[PDB]
Amino acid sequence: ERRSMHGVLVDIYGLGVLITGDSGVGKSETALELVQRGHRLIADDRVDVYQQDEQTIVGAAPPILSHLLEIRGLGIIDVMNLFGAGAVREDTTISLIVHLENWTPDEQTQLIFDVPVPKITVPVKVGRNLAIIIEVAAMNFRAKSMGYDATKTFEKNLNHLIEHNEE
Amino acid sequence: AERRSMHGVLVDIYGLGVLITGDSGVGKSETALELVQRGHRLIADDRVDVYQQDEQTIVGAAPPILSHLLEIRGLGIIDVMNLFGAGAVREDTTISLIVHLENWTPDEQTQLIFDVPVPKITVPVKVGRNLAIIIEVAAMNFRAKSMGYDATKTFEKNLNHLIEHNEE
Amino acid sequence: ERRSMHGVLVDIYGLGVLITGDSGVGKSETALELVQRGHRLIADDRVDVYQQDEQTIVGAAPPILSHLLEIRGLGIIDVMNLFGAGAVREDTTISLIVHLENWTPGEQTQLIFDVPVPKITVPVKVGRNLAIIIEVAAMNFRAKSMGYDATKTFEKNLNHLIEHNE
Amino acid sequence: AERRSMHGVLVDIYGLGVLITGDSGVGKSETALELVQRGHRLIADDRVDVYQQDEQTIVGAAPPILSHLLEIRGLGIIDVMNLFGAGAVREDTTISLIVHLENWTPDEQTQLIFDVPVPKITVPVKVGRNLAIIIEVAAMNFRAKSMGYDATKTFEKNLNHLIEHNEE
Amino acid sequence: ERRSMHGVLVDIYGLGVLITGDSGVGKSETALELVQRGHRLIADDRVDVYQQDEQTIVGAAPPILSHLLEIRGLGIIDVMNLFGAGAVREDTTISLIVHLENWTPDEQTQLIFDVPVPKITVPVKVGRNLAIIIEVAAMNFRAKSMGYDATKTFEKNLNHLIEHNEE
Amino acid sequence: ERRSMHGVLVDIYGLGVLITGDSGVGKSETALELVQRGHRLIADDRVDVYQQDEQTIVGAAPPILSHLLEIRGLGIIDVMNLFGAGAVREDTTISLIVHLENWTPGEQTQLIFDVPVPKITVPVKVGRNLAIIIEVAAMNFRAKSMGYDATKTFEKNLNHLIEHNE
Amino acid sequence: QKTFKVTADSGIHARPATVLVQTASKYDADVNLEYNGKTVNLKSIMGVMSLGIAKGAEITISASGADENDALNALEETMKSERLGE
Amino acid sequence: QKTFKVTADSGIHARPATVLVQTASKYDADVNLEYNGKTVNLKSIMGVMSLGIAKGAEITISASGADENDALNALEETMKSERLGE
Amino acid sequence: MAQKTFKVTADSGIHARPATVLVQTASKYDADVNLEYNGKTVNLKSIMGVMSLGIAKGAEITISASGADENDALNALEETMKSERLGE
Amino acid sequence: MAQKTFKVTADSGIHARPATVLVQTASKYDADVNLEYNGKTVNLKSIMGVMSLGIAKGAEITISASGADENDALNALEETMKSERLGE
Amino acid sequence: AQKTFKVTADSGIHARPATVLVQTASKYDADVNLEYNGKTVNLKSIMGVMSLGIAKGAEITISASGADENDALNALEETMKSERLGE
Amino acid sequence: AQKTFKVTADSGIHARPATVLVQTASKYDADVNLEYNGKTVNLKSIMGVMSLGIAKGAEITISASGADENDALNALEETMKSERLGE
Ligand SMILES: [Ca+2]
Ligand SMILES: [Ca+2]
Ligand SMILES: [Ca+2]
Ligand SMILES: [Ca+2]
Ligand SMILES: [Ca+2]
Ligand SMILES: [Ca+2]
Repeated sequence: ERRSMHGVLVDIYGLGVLITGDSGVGKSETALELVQRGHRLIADDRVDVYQQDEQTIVGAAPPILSHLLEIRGLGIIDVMNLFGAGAVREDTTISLIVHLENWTPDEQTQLIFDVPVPKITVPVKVGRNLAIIIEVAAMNFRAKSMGYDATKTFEKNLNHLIEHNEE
Repeated sequence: AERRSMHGVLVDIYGLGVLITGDSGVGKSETALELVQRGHRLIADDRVDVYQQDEQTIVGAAPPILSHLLEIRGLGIIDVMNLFGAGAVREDTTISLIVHLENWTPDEQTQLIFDVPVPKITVPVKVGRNLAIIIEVAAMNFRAKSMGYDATKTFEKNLNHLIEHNEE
Repeated sequence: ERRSMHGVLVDIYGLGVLITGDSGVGKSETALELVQRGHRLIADDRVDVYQQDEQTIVGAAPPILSHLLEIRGLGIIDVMNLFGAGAVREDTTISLIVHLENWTPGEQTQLIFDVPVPKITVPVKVGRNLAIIIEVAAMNFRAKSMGYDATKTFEKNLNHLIEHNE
Repeated sequence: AERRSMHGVLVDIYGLGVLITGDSGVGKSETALELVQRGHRLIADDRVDVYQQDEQTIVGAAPPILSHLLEIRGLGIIDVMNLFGAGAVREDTTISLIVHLENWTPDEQTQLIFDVPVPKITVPVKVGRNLAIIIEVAAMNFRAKSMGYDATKTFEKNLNHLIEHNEE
Repeated sequence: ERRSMHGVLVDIYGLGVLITGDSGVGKSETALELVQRGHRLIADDRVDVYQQDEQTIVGAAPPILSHLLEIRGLGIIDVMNLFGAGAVREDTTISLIVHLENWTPDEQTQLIFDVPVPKITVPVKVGRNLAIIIEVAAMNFRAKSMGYDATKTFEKNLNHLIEHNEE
Repeated sequence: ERRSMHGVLVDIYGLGVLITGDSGVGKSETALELVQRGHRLIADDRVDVYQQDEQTIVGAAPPILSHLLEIRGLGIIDVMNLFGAGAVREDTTISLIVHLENWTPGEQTQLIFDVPVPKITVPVKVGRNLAIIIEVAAMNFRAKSMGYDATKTFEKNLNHLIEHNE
Repeated sequence: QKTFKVTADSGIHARPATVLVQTASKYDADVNLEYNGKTVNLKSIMGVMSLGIAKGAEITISASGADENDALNALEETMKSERLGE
Repeated sequence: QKTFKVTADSGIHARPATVLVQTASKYDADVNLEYNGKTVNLKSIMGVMSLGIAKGAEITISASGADENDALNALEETMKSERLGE
Repeated sequence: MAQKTFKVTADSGIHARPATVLVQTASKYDADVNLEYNGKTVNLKSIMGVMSLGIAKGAEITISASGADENDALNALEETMKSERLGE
Repeated sequence: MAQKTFKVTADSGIHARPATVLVQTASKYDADVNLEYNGKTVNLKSIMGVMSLGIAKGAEITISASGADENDALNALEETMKSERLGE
Repeated sequence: AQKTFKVTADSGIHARPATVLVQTASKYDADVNLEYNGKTVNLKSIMGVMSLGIAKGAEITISASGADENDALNALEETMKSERLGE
Repeated sequence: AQKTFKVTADSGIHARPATVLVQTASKYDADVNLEYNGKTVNLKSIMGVMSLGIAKGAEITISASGADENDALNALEETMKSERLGE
């Protein structure tokens, strides 16, 4: 059916990436920086999702919010109007979820209509450029699909090094 | 010809003179540094000498001694004209928008300069925010509204149609 | 003789720049943004250095870490695989040290292996884009080598200015 | 599963599979090289193996032996996956648009691939033209028309209003 | 008064630059590449000009052509729609004219309503990236206004070298 | 002993690349586009070279031409003044030679001052973006140094492929 | 949890949605607003306005966390204070 | 030079402007089209269509160069051929 | 519609060098030159395609051309096939 | 509304170093600290502005502050002015 | 100020164990280091720890300098056992 | 295949004269060179010519290799006089 979720849905390198996280974490601002880097904004703040298959989910923006971004201080901006067609997209299947947790010293999955969508959690902490990390998260996700898993390859190389160091 | 010195950074963003204000330590210079890299013009850093040009215009500039310079905590003084070339500076510019950087805390503005109401917006400095990007868009959006594209006014209009509608 | 140091070594504008600072400051993330801007990653987290000249230090990454970056949340990424050859470099002489100290209320050098390396300390504070400042730090360093010292020139101009007979 | 090999370069531009055709020597590879640098994906260079996926879809790919490669007159063979990384390649893509490069001379097209009418546009190769930029915009404009923004149709509509008007 | 001229008027680094040249030279395509690099399109093909002062001229696009570019092969494109507000501008005073002449082996000024506008002529020849040269022409023009004239400085340095070489 | 050569010397990805070719081919314009893309201009039109090692050649610009570019139509431009320090460099060892031959119906080297410099010849033909090809030529050259030779790898794969028992 | 009958003649638009989220935001707890099956975060204004709540609408404000109640009280206080509903 | 009375009921729009410049383009000479004081290059279509020439309009086609005449003849031939005017 | 068939004797097959000479010869004509091998056919004027076929010793290839040079191109292609001892 | 005036004795004037210590002291207070010299006045917590004034020997400067630290800040500024032998 | 251990866990100190070791250390203000065959690394950064490739039978030395200096080592040693890594 | 000249023009071979010299040379297929104090440059590229800083009394050598080899030198010599530059 159709449920609405809180977050920002952007098309990054062809992958639908849903950015979640407590209000105030700066989801919209990060999304703004992503469209400038050449990505597509699907929906800001309210993402209306519905299950297409038993393996895929689709998100979109309620018509009233289409093309809009609310940025604390500036107000509402229309990215279609400020950046053109290359900045928006009617909808997209959701491939990855990156949840922005607020950092404090003290695989993964999330279900959306009984379909487990992969998720990663990045910490919001001074000095971090969130747009860049999310962009790479998508980039890396895509690479793993193409068969290049840096982690799995490293762990393989590490075990050979350990097994070897046993002299 | 009466002049006053203001604290902030004056940059030419998309043709618009944008004066960035805010408590020392907020990082006005660093943000300005990132703006020239993105292709904008630095007019004056730290001390902006302004003078009223008429009933509706304020012009700013840098005292000769500071021309082209930026002081960045840790690095020291840098000359952007020397590191980025002519495309990074400008002798002066009329001030169109004021973007004040207030440091964020849990718990149609206008500012007066020489008896001239310059528009102003306040953006919160908070972890994860890329200040240069927001200021750049603030200018960009300001310009769009001048061209006749006001996203806010258009949305509020669309919201009333929607409400009126759901009211059956 | 190799000595291991904690930091990230990147080739910025031809200059070997060693980024140091407490774990958690975001050395890797900043390095990630630097390769995207077109710089070269030499070594992440563990930088193996060895003295060479009386004034030269060389760093590199242990083979096991070559091309890798560990980014909190994402895991391990291979920048050679995500950005290509233009993002890496086998090694580089270390010219500058940029220490990222968490913000809290002139000439300076740190000696790696008994050889003075120029160092600068930038504060990590909300709103600061670290990759941009480090990049300019290298850029400015290079300019001073070419004979353009903005500081020295300003102090000279300040002195001439201060000469206010009036 | 029937396949045929076509001569051209298949790139993923803004999500759209764009097949670049044209006489050998026109510089298909060089243009494709500039497109991956601008952030697009190379699917297949020189030999594009296509197969009809259904009544309205054509899929293309590169024979394994050519995967990731580009042959550039003078330089030789280059591996864009190795020079630009994963973001520069893609295993395959449905072909949406065909941009044929004909060499310019003083004195709603569609092309058939496996009994499927793929749209096509022809751009002239002539001194001073930046081919990568035009193809990129061709894809960009194609996409916009899909989203409902047809500049041509809108202009022709506006021209008739104008004419009708000047007719007094 | 108001006369219309053949060319493309773009706002490059704040300077109104009118690009002239025989039809077929690729004025529109070059203009297309300039908006992508971040410049503003004022008017394509037909530039309606009128004299403002005795030292300045202003150009604009007839409403019917506003925001449009006609590119051989593609047809008509709306840059406001493909690139957003940052790609257009209602009008601009014309500061520089760069005439694209077709290259063949075998200061300057042009009058527009009795005001002499500075002009430069660049040759269209294989391998030349016209957008880049025009962009630098504007860039250099601006620098000379700021007081940095590379030519005048060089000629000064050259004469000292010649006078010196006289031993 | 200095010898003057006709061409443009640019620092592309750390590699000294000497661009040669008949006057009129557009060496300067291409060089202009290369500094905008972030490369360093060493010398335009006249490149003063001098041998150093048994395998090293160094080039530079006569002081009078330092930082300058002459572009047909525009005149003389100072790239240091239009783009800043990041656009120039006092000198550089010459690693590659890219000769721009006007188009007309493998390993190769030209010896400057009695020392073999690798050379490649690219055709100037309508539609080609010369700055992009030269930039990749340097980029590819560098990759081969790092051990990634696309050609050698392909010929190997072609040979294994050609081994068609079938 | 606590429900309301919207009475504002203008519905919950621009200004009202503003004060509502402004009040909800003041609480460490989580707070939601539902209207005809749809549920948004009451701390983010875009979502609230997207619902297009009109006069006569029946909305349900819910919260989760220590603040739970104080959150509700203040939201009720604001619904009333702002003359939005009851 | 040569003048015409536009007769096309649709005026000189899309298609017509197309064949007109197509014909003019074939000549090394320069060719202009005027309508109510405004003059555009007849070799560039945007300009021609921008004039919005309607039925009953009085346009003036002029050319300069060796081709001068041949240019005019073919343009007249096309005005007639395309049933645009006379 | 001019065509010709061959049988490669190249113990090394049609690798780089032999592919090159083949296309350099096919390239001197305006005629459109094609090379088919094992069902697939490529444009004989572009080397990547030719090498992609991976033609081995004992392969049976078919060279075809269309236009003015048609016959003249095939004659030249048949001589290179001979000259370079590539087959039949 | 706390204020204080001085006369610089600094034969070297208020160049870099002396400017630095002045702002480093002004920076330890929340109070807003201002420095006026020859009509123009800058924010004493930002060094670029202070040095831009080019205060020379014999100059008459006025340091002012507003808020809680108000008086406490002026006291500290007056001691640095003394401690560093900058003037009056 | 330090503490030595001999690794007993069969599969050496790889990915998982390492994140639990560095996880722990990270919790302390003091900066702690790991020593293996003369080479030292920051025990708060995982890449370095895994780069050492500590195998079964290895003799590592954990050191800490700082206020919580001691709390650090105890915490780590506890992980050393609690996580079946060594002694 | 060459031709020598001694510069007589007072203000040496600067900007203007140089563009007229290179202007000329450029018209020939043959590639021509200018020699001053052992250093040689392409007479078809102006930057190089002016870089030499040829002054009054200088002894330059113009050479050309190519089909129009001779037409080149004559044309240049003519400019040498026609332009009051030397002999
Ligand atoms: Ca928001
Ligand atoms: Ca500052
Ligand atoms: Ca890290
Ligand atoms: Ca090719
Ligand atoms: Ca056009
Ligand atoms: Ca040149």
